Amino acid sequence: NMLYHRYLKPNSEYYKKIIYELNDIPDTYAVFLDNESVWKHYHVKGSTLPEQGWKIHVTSSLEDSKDVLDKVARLCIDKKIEFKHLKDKDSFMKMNSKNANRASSGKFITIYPTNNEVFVELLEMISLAIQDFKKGPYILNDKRWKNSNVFYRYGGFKGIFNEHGEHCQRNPFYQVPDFVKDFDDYLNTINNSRLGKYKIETALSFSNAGGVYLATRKKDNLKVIIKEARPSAGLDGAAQDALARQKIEYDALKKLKDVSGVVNLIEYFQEWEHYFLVEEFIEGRDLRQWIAQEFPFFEDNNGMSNHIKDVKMILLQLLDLIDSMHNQGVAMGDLQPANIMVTEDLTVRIIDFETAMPVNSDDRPAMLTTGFVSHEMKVSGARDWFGFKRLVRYLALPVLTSEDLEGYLQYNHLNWIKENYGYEFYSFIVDLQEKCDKRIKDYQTFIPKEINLNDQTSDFNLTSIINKLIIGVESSLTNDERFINGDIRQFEMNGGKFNFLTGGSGAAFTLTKNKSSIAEVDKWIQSVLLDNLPLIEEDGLFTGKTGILALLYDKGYKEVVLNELKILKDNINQTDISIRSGLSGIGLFVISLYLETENKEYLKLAKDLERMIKLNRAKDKQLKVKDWMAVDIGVIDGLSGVSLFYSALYSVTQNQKYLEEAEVLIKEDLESTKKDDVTGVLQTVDNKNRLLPYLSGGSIGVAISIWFLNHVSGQDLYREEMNSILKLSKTRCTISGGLFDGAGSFLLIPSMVKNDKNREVILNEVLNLLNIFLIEKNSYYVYPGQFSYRLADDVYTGSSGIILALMGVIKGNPLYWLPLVNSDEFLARTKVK
Repeated sequence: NMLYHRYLKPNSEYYKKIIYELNDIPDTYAVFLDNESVWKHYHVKGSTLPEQGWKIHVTSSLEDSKDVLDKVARLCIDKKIEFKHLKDKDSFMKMNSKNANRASSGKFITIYPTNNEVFVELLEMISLAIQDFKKGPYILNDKRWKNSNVFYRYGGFKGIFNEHGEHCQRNPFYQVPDFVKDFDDYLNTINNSRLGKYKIETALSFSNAGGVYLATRKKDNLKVIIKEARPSAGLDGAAQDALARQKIEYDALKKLKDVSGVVNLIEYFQEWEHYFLVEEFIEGRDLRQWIAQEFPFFEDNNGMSNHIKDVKMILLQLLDLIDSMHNQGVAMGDLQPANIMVTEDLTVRIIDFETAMPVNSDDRPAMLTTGFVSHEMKVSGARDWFGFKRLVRYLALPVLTSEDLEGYLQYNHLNWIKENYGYEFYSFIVDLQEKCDKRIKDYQTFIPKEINLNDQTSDFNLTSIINKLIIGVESSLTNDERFINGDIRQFEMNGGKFNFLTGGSGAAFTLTKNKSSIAEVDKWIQSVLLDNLPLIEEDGLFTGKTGILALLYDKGYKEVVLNELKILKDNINQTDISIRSGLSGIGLFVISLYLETENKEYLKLAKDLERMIKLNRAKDKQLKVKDWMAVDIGVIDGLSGVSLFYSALYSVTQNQKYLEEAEVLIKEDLESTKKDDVTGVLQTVDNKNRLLPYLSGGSIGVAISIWFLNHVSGQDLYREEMNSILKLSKTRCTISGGLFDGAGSFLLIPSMVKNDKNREVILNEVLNLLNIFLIEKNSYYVYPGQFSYRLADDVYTGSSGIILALMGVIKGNPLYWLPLVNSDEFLARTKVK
C-alpha cells in the first residue's frame, strides 16, 4: 500500500515508476552483489567459515560514510577476513531511516572473524583507523567499545533455512547465549536520573529514531508522553536525524505554548546520550480513527444529521487552531487526518510537529501526504491551508484522492455531499473551502479553479456506463506491451503485464465481450503475449496462464490452448488452492474448457486437480497468501473460492460428494463472519480483526459462493446469511473504487437478487457508490485505481473490472468477472439438472 508512492511519476494520470564499491580488489575475493538483497557479499579465499561465532559490526554516520568503507574493508583484506556491507547509499537509508527496523538498524559492515582469538585481535586494530570520525547510530543489538562505532556479539554466519525458519538472535535489546557464556565474561573485562522522576508504565511505539513512552511523573500523578530521539539515528529524505527533528518539535511547542489546542510541553532534557521531550498525554483518537469508528458508513433512514453536527464542531475548532499557529509564525507542516487528534468530548488537538516550519518559507518539506497536498502550493503556510481545505471535504466524504485526479473527483465528491447531506451543509463546506482558498492568497499568488457542479452528472444507466467506460478503454490503450495502464502490480508482480488481474488480457477479454477494438486486440495478442507466454511460470487463473488461455481460446487459438493443456498437469504448483492463483481457479478454468469442448480428457484433469486439492487440505489447513492485499477468507484467496470449484465439479459430475464438500467449505468460511447488532450486516473477520465486505476477502465473496452452490444444486441454502450480506448495499462510500478491494465489489450484490422491485433499490444504492468514483473525461468515462491516486483500466482496480461487474448485473451473473472459457454460456451449462 505504501508502494503506491513509488508510482506517482509527475504529469501522468497513470501509475508509472518515477554505490559502495571498493578501490582495487585482490583476485583472492569473490564479489556478490544484489538486485535482491541489501547485502554485498565478500567471500574470502576458497574456504568457508564456521556456522556461528563472534562477529564485528561497524556502524557509520552519513556526513562521510564513504571514508569508513574505504578504510575498514582494506584491513578486512590486509588480514584477509570475511565481511559484507550494504549495497548503496540508498540501501543505507532504508536500514537507517526513521522507518527502519531497529533489530538490524545501524549495521553497515558485518565482519566474520572465525572464532574467539582473531575476533579480539581484529576488534582492537579496527578502532585505530576509525577514531577521528563523527559517531553513527548506536546499534541496540550489540555491545559497544569506547566512543567506538565498533560493535560486536555472537550469532550465526551463514544461516540455514529450516522447518521453523532458522537464520542460524537479533532482537531490539542485548542478549547472551546459554552456550558460550564464558567468553562473554572475558570481553566484559577487556571492555572499558532526570527520567528517574517518572514511572514508565509502557511504550506506545518505538522506531529507529527512538521510543514514545507513557509515564506518570513521580509523585504528581500526571501522565506524560516521553519522546526519545537518539542522535544521528533515524534519517529523513532531507537527511535530518531524529535530534534535528526533535529540536524542531521543541521550538514549535514552546512558540505555541499559548495555544491551548496544541499539546503542551512539560520539559526537555538529555540523559545517557539520548534526548527526551516530555509532553501532556492526550486521550482520544486521530481523525483517521475517528472517521473509521464514528462515520455513518451504513445508510439508515434515521438521518445523517448527527454527523453534520460533529464535523462542523471539529472543523471550526481546527480553523481557529490553524489561525493561532499562523499567528506565531509556525506552520504545522503536515496538515492531514493522522496529525489531528480529537478527544471523547471532541476537542481538536495537534500532537506531532516534527514537520513544523516557519510560515513564509518556500522550502520543499521532507514529507508530503499525498491526498492533502498539491504541487501548486509553494509556501509553508499555504501548505497548511490546502491540507485543511482538503480535510474539510474529507470529513464529509472520507475518500482519498491525489492532485492528479482531484481536478475530476472534486465534482463527484461535492455533488455527493449535496445529494446526501443538506444544501446547507454542502454550502457550509464550499464556503469553508473558499475560506481556505484565499487564506492561501495571503501567502502566495494562487488563482483557484472555478467549479460548476452541473458540468458533471452522476449516471445510473448501466448501458450508458458500460458504453462510456469501453470508449474510455479504447481511448486509453498504451501502445506498449501492457496493452492498458493498471495497478502498480503490473510492474511489481510476475506476469502482471499480461495476466487477467492487472495485465493486458483483462482489458482484451473485456473489450472482446463488448465486441470493441477487435484489431487492437488481435495486434496485441499476436505481436505481444504469445511471445510472453513462455516466460510466465505461474498457471493461476488471475495471476498466470489459465486466465490468458480463456481469452486465447475465445479468440480462436485452439492449437495454443490445447498444447498448454497437455503441459498443465505435469508441472503444477500444489501448495496453493486459491481462486486467485491456485488449484481451484485452474480447476474452474479446466471445467469451463470441458464444458466448451466436451473433451473428456479435461474432466479427467479436473478430477486430478480435485485430488490435489483434497491432498493439500489434508496436509495442513493453513492457507498461503502471497499478495500483500490477500486475506485467507472468502472467494479470492480462501475456502469460499475452493467451494466454487467443488460446485462446478458437481455440475459436470452429478456426484454428491463434491456438493457436500462445496457446502462444508462455505460453512468453514462462515465461521469467520460477524453479524453487526445495529445494522444486520454480515461481514468477514480478518486475522487482524478487520471487518471486510469486499469481493476480495469479504462477505460479498462468500455470498457469490453460496449463490453458485445454490445455482448448481437448485437449493436455497444459507438464505439467512445471504440476506444479511445483501444488506451491505446500504454502504455509502468506500476507501477505494475497485472491483476487488473497493466500491466495484458492491456492484456484485444486485446480480444476486431475484425479484426486481428489491433489485432496483439495491442497484440504485450501489450505483450511488459507483458514482463517487466514475470519472467523466472528454466524452467518455475512465476509472480511478487504488486510492484514486491514478487511473487504471485493469480488472483488479480499474475500468475493466467495473465493466465486467456491470455486465454481470445485466446478465444476473455474479461470476462474470472470472476469466472462464465461453462464460456467456457458463451459468446455463452449470445450472441444476
